[PDB]
Amino acid sequence: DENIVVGPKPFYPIEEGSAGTQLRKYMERYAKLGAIAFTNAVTGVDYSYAEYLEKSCCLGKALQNYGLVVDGRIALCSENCEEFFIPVIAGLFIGVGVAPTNEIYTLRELVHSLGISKPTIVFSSKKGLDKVITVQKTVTTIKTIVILDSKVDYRGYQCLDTFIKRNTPPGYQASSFKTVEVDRKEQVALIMNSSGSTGLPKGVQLTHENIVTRFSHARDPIYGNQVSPGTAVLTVVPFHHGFGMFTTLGYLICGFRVVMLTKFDEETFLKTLQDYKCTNVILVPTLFAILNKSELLNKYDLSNLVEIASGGAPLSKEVGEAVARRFNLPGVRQGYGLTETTSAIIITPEGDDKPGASGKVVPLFKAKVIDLDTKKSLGPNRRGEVCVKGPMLMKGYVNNPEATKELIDEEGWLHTGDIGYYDEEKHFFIVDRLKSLIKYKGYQVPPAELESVLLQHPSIFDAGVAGVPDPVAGELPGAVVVLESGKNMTEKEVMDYVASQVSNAKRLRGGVRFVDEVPKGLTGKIDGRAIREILKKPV
Ligand SMILES: Nc1ncnc2c1ncn2[C@@H]1O[C@H](COS(=O)(=O)NC(=O)c2csc(-c3nc4ccc(O)cc4s3)n2)[C@@H](O)[C@H]1O
Ligand SMILES: [Cl-]
Ligand SMILES: [Cl-]
Repeated sequence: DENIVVGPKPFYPIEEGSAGTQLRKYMERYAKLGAIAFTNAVTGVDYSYAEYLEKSCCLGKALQNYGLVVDGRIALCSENCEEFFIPVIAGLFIGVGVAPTNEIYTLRELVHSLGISKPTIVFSSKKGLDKVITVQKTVTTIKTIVILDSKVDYRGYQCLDTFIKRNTPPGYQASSFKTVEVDRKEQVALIMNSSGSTGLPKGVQLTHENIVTRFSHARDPIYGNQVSPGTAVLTVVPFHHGFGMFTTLGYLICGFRVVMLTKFDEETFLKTLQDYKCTNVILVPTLFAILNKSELLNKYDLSNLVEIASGGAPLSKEVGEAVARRFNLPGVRQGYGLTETTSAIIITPEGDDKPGASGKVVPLFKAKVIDLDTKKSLGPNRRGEVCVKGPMLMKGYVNNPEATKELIDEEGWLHTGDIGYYDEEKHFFIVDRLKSLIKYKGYQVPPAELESVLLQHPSIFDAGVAGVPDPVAGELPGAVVVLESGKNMTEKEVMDYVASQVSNAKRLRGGVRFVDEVPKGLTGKIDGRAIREILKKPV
């Protein structure tokens, strides 16, 4: 079938050994070099590769001495912090599955998530502690809570350093520690949760084979970023999420300095770029609003920045192109993936640009676009559902065979739930989620296309679009808008503006509501249910 798009061979073949063995190999190289692995942009704290590797090895041994066996389970519950990956790496080193979660989860989300992954130990931030203690009242199999981001015991709980000290031989040498080999294709490495689900979180099981495949992409000269001392990546992406997890682990394989930024004001962003001589940025497109508006760019030395990359949510072509222009870059690089595909499976290839494109199929993957009704494959420039297949496909959801069957079909193709198309040169364009399409009469209007128009308005800081129920037409497109500081637009002004830029079908017949924050999930996808609720309330 000539409609199937097949990714090329990777420059670097997948290496032997577990994901833990590969991380240990590379981290030890950069440790001996003397390089910095993690930096907190706001506090300036650094962890060298040597320190990060040593603590990860020591924690691995500590978890074994505690009594965890291969295929056991631990979890994190933490906002981004520079210590986040110590339990992740330790788990990978010893064959103990790791379930990352974020402090920002609601209690309903967290109790469900940890109830599925069933961690023996939870590594909690100070901020997340109360939620973890609450969850433990329901998920009574959580034996121990360890404080991740404290150098001292806290509220009666051992901190990470204490847990390590109490569970290792005095004078234990990390250099003696051995990574544990596993059955790579079968052994669960991570249990992940997607953002923006309409239901409660499912546990996505990712294997070592999934992760070592990612490691080839991450360092690829075309589909990743190359090893080069002094590379510093400013990252704003949630670490617990696949987007933050697999970019960050990839950057460690690459030897980069991971410059973790948790404050998103323009001044801190730009100061961070300058002060740490950042070469790369990785973000969710929500951050572009600040960059296109900033009047401060030439106050900072931004000469080191050579790449801005976006993922997780639709990026307006025009917004991205304006930001690339401001930073004098050729374009914004992009990746597209799902938690269930480990990482990005469509990435903009270096040297193979196309305006508006999401990118091309990554090495070792295949992709097709199917007709929404017949499920048959489509040629170029035909919209339908993107389907993918390749060695980063998850093992399956935890204890949910029905959901697995719905996602990955009888021919092994993962149905992404996204609308897209590919052009004659095989560049893929991801439009929006199928579930988000607004059924106005016989049209299927993608909110992202209307959101793009709204974001392009200089008085509109943010926007989200969803469908208002309508007896005659089914659904009407409506918008929730956040105005820029000091600016006003009426509902009519917004509607008339949009009407001047779009087809008749795409008019905001469902109206406009003004809010302080557009409801979105943790990686920037619009919360359609929440938007519909706002639009339903009378002004
Ligand atoms: N680039 C994109 N454009 C438009 N939509 C995008 C998108 N990426 C994710 N999405 C949306 O998120 C949904 C998946 O949500 S999710 O489960 O929470 N998972 C994700 O969003 C997810 C998991 S891994 C990942 C990426 N890894 C990367 C590595 C490098 C890079 O430069 C960019 C990326 S994005 N994203 C998709 O189905 C799609 O709707
Ligand atoms: Cl989201
Ligand atoms: Cl979310």
